Amino acid sequence: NKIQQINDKELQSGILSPHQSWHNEYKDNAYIYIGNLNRELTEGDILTVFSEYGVPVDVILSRDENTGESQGFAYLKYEDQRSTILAVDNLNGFKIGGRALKIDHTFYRPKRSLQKYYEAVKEELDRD
Amino acid sequence: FWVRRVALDRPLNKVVTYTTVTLAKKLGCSYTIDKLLTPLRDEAEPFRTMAVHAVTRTVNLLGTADLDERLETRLIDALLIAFQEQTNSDSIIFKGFGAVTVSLDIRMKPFLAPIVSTILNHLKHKTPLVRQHAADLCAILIPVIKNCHEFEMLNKLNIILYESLGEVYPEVLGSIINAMYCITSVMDLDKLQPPINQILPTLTPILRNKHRKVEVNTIKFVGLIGKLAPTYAPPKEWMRICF
Amino acid sequence: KSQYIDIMPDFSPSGLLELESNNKEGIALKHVEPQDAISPDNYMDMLGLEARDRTMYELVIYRKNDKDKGPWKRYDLNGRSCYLVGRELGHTEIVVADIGIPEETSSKQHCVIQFRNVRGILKCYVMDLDSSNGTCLNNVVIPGARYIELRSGDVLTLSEFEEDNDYELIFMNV
Amino acid sequence: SFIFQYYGLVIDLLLLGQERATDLAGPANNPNEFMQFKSKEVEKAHPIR
Amino acid sequence: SKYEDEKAAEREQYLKNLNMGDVQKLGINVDAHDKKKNQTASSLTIEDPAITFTHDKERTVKTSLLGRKLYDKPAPENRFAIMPGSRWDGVHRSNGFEEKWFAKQNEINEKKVQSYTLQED
Amino acid sequence: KSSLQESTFSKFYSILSERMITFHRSWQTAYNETFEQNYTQDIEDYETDQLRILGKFWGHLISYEFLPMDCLKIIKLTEEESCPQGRIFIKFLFQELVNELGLDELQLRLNSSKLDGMFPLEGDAEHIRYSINFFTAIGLGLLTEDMRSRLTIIQ
Amino acid sequence: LNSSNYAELFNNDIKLFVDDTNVYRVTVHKTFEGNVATKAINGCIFTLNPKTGHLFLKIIHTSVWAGQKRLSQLAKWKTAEEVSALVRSLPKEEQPKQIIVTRKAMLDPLEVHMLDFPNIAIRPTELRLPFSAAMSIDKLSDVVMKATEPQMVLFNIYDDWLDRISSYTAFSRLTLLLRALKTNEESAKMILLSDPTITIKSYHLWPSFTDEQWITIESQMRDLILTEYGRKYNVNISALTQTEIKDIILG
Amino acid sequence: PNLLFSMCGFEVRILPRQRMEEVVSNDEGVWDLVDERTKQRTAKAYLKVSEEEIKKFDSRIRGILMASGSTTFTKVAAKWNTSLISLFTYFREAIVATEPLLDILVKGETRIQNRVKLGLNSKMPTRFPPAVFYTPKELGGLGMI
Amino acid sequence: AAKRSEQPDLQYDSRFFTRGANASAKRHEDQVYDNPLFVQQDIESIYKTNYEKLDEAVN
Amino acid sequence: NEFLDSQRVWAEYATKRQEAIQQNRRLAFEELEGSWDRGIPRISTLFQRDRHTLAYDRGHRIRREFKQYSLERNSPFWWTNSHHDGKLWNLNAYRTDVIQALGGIETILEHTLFKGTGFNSWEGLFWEKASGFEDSMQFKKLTHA
Amino acid sequence: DLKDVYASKVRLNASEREELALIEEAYDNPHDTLNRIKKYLLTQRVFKPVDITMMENYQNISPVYSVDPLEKITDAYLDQYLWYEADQRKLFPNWIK
Amino acid sequence: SHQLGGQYSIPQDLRENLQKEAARIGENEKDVLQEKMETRTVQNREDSYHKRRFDMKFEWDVKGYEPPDESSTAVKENSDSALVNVEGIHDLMFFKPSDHKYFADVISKKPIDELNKDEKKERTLSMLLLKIKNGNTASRRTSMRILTDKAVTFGPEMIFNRLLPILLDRSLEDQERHLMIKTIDRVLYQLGDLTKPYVHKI
Repeated sequence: NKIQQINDKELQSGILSPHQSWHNEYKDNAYIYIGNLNRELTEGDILTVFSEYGVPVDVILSRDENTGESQGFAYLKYEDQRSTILAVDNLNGFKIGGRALKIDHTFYRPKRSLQKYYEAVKEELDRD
Repeated sequence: FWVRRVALDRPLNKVVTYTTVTLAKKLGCSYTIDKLLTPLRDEAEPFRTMAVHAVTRTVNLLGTADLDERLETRLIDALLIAFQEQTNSDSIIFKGFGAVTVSLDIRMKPFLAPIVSTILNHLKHKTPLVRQHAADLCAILIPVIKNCHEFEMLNKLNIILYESLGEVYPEVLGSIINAMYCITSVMDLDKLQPPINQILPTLTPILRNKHRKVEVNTIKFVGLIGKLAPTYAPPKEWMRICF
Repeated sequence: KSQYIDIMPDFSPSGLLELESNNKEGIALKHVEPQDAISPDNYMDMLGLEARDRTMYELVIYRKNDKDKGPWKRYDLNGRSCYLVGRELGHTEIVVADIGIPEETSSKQHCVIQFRNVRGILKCYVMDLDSSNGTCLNNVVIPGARYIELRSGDVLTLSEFEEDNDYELIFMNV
Repeated sequence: SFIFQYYGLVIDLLLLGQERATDLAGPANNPNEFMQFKSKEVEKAHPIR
Repeated sequence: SKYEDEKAAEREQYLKNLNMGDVQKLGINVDAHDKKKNQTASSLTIEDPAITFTHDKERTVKTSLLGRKLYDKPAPENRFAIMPGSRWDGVHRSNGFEEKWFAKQNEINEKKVQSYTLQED
Repeated sequence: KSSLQESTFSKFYSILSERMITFHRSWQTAYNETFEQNYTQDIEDYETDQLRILGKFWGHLISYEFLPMDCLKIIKLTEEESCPQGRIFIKFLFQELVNELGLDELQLRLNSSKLDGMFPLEGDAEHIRYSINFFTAIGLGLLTEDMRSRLTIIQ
Repeated sequence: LNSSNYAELFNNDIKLFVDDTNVYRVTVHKTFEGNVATKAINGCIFTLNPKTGHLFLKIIHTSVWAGQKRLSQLAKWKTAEEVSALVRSLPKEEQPKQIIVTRKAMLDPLEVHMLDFPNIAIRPTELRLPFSAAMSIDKLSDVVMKATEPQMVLFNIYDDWLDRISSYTAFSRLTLLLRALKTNEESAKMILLSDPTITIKSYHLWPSFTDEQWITIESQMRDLILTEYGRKYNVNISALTQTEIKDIILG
Repeated sequence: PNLLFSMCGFEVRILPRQRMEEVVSNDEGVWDLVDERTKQRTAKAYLKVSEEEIKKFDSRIRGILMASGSTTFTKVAAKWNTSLISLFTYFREAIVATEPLLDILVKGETRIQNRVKLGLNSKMPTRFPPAVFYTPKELGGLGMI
Repeated sequence: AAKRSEQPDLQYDSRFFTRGANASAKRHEDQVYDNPLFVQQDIESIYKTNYEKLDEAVN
Repeated sequence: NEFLDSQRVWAEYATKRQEAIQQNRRLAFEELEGSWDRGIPRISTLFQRDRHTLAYDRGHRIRREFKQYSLERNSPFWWTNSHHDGKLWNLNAYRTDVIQALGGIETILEHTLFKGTGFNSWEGLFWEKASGFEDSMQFKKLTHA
Repeated sequence: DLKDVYASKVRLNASEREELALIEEAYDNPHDTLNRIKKYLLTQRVFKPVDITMMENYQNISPVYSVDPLEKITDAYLDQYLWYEADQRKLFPNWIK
Repeated sequence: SHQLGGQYSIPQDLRENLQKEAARIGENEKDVLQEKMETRTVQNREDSYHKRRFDMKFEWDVKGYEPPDESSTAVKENSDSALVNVEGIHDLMFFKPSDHKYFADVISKKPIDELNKDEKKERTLSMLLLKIKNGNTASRRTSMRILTDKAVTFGPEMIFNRLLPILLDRSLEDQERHLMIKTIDRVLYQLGDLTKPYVHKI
């Protein structure tokens, strides 16, 4: 896990400031990439693990257009962008149901074929 | 690929750096060094070091004859910032200064007076590691100060380095002696300030220092004088060195 | 118009998060113990008494076809704060419950005997874990997922009707 | 210093007696803090306070 | 094509606001930590003997700065003092970085004091 | 102001103050004037740790009679015209008066003075409610028993 | 961080700075139909001891200007009267060895009035000093505008900094605070008045920051001076050398 | 009417407040003993420093002026500060009414200042103004407390 | 249905444990004071030019 | 005044501890900020880094007093241990006030060689400390002097 | 406890350098050190001699005992261990100071 | 029970919770000496993927005072098999708990009436391997050169049956791993005729 190696070397250099961090590049990005998921975990199951580090306002699990089953990666946006640093360097390499997940910062591009999916997601997270 | 996260893992770091020195044969040195000026002044330390490696390997390929007067100004200013911010004993910033100053030799001449006063300032600083790097940068610059013919500047550095030979920190003291060795083997021995008959008796008790960086630097500077100016010490003083 | 998107997210817990949190080999177990759970021996040491004045607790198994031969097994109930009652046939199964009953009409996870410390007072309770065939205390069916307060001498059966009950479970308090 | 306090425990028990040293130390399950008595009847039971 | 450049430049400007955090669009993060000083004035509120009589418990849900539901129980700690949302298990999942982070922060603050206080002439 | 910069009260500032008052009556006057400046102007400025040192400073000089009990005449307990930081000053001044005198001796001196803003017996029954509620919160309900009679008569 | 030019301001003999930009001052107004109106408001002569921090504010009422014309060179002849009247009222233990004028145009009218005192030197600055922006100090601005007479006021522009810094350091803090109020007044005042818990004492001109709070704020005034050089000339700071950056920060 | 004892270097004298003819206000160095059920101040404890530990402090100052390193001026000053701090932070109130100890403290601070003046071979007071002794070490002084 | 992680009886703010509590206990025997007299001793840099933030503010 | 103050501060710790265990809050840092340097022992020793090993240190008082008999040079603070107690005094305001009583830093430095150095200001003055390299030239080749 | 004696000292004789080498060995291999302690508490009953010197206090002199360094590691462990157990088991009552 | 005075410090029951919390946190928190005890081993640096080496197939209460017993035989009998036992307590830089298992003939106490020469040979081999792995430099250096010469007269069966299992335990240190890999390489050079079951184990 390369992200977990560069946080150890950053922490030993005594950097500890977010603006001197390698995280600083992604200060405008509130989305995260989540990868190497187990196939049984779902959208409401992703919001449960990742709510430890903040309030997730959008979520997208990517799953095939034919068979409708999980490709094994998702996307999640937090209300506060500093929750992104939390999730990235504190939940990375965490074994969940056999496999260790990979979290990275990201720029998310929404698509047209998942449009009404985005309101089937939004009406859950508009409740809270 | 010139981002802070690439500089933190060493195997991506060495691959991005080799690609930059490969691509700079086509792009040129003036295009490439202009792109490296922002990582040379970044707040993160190991991203700043990655840029110093790419600068040294580019200038060693291509020279600095491509660079105009404004990039020579901006390049030297950036190297000085990366020297002023260094907090660990990594040596590439000194290999970086030696590469750039050997490239542009006489073009280096308007930059000599502010760098020397910066070196003289850091020799007054309370951190020993700051004093040590200052005398390391002094020793790198000596053949370029000679080539620019600034003999009044070499004798100012040598009298001030002589006043620091009483230093207690051995890693600082050894690099002071190395720089006095580097000035002395350049100069005319009669024109040297202070004279050799003052310098050599001050070196003789320093041979009893037990640290290795002081020792191997002092034997070279006693042996340089014994080649070049042996009659400036009495014979009973040369026997105290033999013992 | 027939379907909005064929894909359609779930928003509902699959088993894996509750499986990893609450530990047993394979099957997730229900009933997390509440914060006032205490064993009787940890309740006796905090009040600091010698064993002659301590209260013990045990669950003696009496067969329903005969109570006359004596105990089937005797289970001492002081060492733990909770005991899972479940299915141990003995002829290939996997061991889940601490108190195993060779009853086919009982689930793996049927009911628990739960000790609590309510305002300095130890009170033994029992909960139906919403099993398949139901549970009866004092030959009375019990509502699921609430702690029913036990008393001395009471009988637990592992099936709702008197047909399938082959053993008895007597809660004895000194 | 461990020996020295256990050796001085003997002399405290010879100066107080078994009876009064029990009053000051409290019961062994529920001891007293320094200068604390279970009651005033125990406090006034003896001329050594 | 100047029509076409603006439609794409809006598309860059649309994806820029869509990827950006909600706390960061609104307001600076300095103020909510300064609002903890407004409760530091309310330490004077408990000393007052008159406040005993006006005080009643009218329990308010802890709520995000955008106004979203938060978690109920006491949570483990992070460097930014962000609070978990209401969908959290209560199970603590980590590779242990944040404890390892707080240890270096304590270590730096300790080492600054000892550099002065262990000096000898 | 030198004394409020300390972490705690000390007998130093109180012993020094008493020596000036018993020297000449103009130092007596500067202490009577300063007690009104501290209560009417300066109360808003002070933090709760500084109000412990003030009330114990003034309550020590009031209890050994270097200030009259009639200096407490300026204090009026009211929902509208009592500062929250002013009420913290009375609690700290009266805890000091109870400790030095004792409660039975303190009832002699509160009877001898005529201070109406502390103990109103004349009317305005919501203010009689406020004072009894003030002093029982302090730990002084035994002081309140004269005002407790007047309220049950009116209601 | 510090200019190498002004170390000789701080030797032991007394010096005095004189600045005259705010002497004859005018606000634009409009007539009640609509026009351009030029009313004279009150003006001040600025006089500083850089060692002690003593500020001799000579307030100039609007009554002197109401009867003359060609006021822009009448103003400098009034300043040389009042400075020379100031020097004579000092006893000779306190009289300055030097008066330094911020403008070149003040050398001749001051050397006319200072003939009685031949030992005193009058010379101009090679520095450029932002003493014209001192009217953006609130306490100083109120006293000039409330004035109905010609009057002298002593101030202390160093507040109480001298207890823990040298006058070299206080003069550097001052001319960075005054330079940043000149380049952008309103954003400079936000930096000083950012925290409401930090208060100005009634006899002080500046908020009473701690010694670490001054280091933070001095770093913020330098970033204001650079960020507005970049707006004004459309330059990134990355394109500037480090020697050019200290030239911008120090005028 | 007095109950006197001595513990841990402190001399304690206890008057109950009922036994004294006139209750007068006291400086630091006298304690108020409070009755716990009433919270009322019912006795007074007066404090001094024991004679045995006044002599211990004087023998400490003699030891400082004889040790190896007592010729180095800042070493002598640093030892003066450790033993003076360790005296005043231990007793604190009992020093106030203990008059033979104030006399010994005057003699010791003179003797340590005389070690510096005699190590520079002169006793003129114009050469040794109080800034040489009491300026802190971070400004180059001795830093005697 | 998830078994929550075990939490201590009292939760604290983070700042209690990053502050460096009782750090002045590791002193030299002859140290009178706890911090330096001037802030200039304890700081490393008086001012550092951050070219990143200054260019964002200009552009 | 220490003992009356720590009576107050430790009782205030015990109520806020019950208020937070009752309500499932966390204590914010500002509730215990004003009392951080009060107490006997100290509030701040609750949060120090090695508190978990220090719960195993028992009989540390009598250990510290029996070092008379085993060590030839001991600290004069035989009676307190700052790991268990915190540091029980603060003297920084003495250093500020003794500078003010000598007339300020400008009046102090007119006595000295500050102007011959050539430095412009005195806020960054630093004296060389003991480094551990003073006798790093010899090993045993060292005479008695 | 044994290490803090050397926090100040600049010049050590051979006995103090020998003393610090044993403590640094006990940090570097703590399990072999702990087994050496148990072997001595079970078997070792004859010991090395103790040196005594007197301290100058001007009103009295007082003895100081210097025990052998390898024996001090066992005694310092046994000191910490015995006071920890007496405190758990409440050997000494409340009046003992 | 009345206090007779006031509380001026941490109260009595509140100190004991703080002493009980350190008992509970004591197993979770790693000690500094507990940190050193792990860091000596090769296993501490390894990934989980690297740790797959070891997977590889190598083929009623009664209360009251009673005094402790007059001869605490039990106490001595329990710790005499962990410390003392029977070994060379002068030539080894340390002896580990795992060293009790592998060598175990040297730890044993059967001084005479062994089993006819060949087991006198079987003990000296475990004497050579203990001195190579744990011995100081003089003891290591001679028994390394002795074992190289006595290898051709010993069986290759005898050496690799004893030498190879040490390389599989999780307690092994970095220099201890190197010296036993070095002994294999010096043993393999001389014998030269190596059977198919032992090629697999290497």
